[PDB]
Formats: sequence, structure tokens, C-alpha cells
Amino acid sequence: RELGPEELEELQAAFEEFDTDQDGYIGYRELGDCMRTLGYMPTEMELLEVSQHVKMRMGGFVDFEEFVELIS
Ligand SMILES: [Ca+2]
Repeated sequence: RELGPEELEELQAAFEEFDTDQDGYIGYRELGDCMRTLGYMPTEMELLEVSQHVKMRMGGFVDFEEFVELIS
């Protein structure tokens, strides 16, 4: 329980950098580049399923509360 504010706030700081337009929404691929910022690089299949999460080829949208719920 002690760990949270640091990580939570840390994740938010990343979103700010990822969201240049601060539209509160980001693509789907940028999510992978976010996990790396955690010091640990992603595998390949884990991010693969995410790309399909778009359900469509078009560019999907993900909010801060939608991205976090995914990264868990
Ligand atoms: Ca954005």
C-alpha cells in the first residue's frame, strides 16, 4: 500500500510527455513506448495483442484511466 503515489504520479508524468496536445487521449502504439519508460522493455507478443485491441485498423483512442487499466 506504501507504493502507489510515486508510481501513479510517475505514470501521469509520462502521459503528459506522450500527450503533446494534452487531448487527454493517446493512440495505441505509444502505449508500448510507455512501458519501456519503466526501465523494463516489453517482449513482443504482449504488445501484439494490444495492437489488436483497436478492433479496427484506424487509430484507436486511449485515456489515462484506459491506459493504466491496461498496464495494470
Ligand atoms: Ca495526445
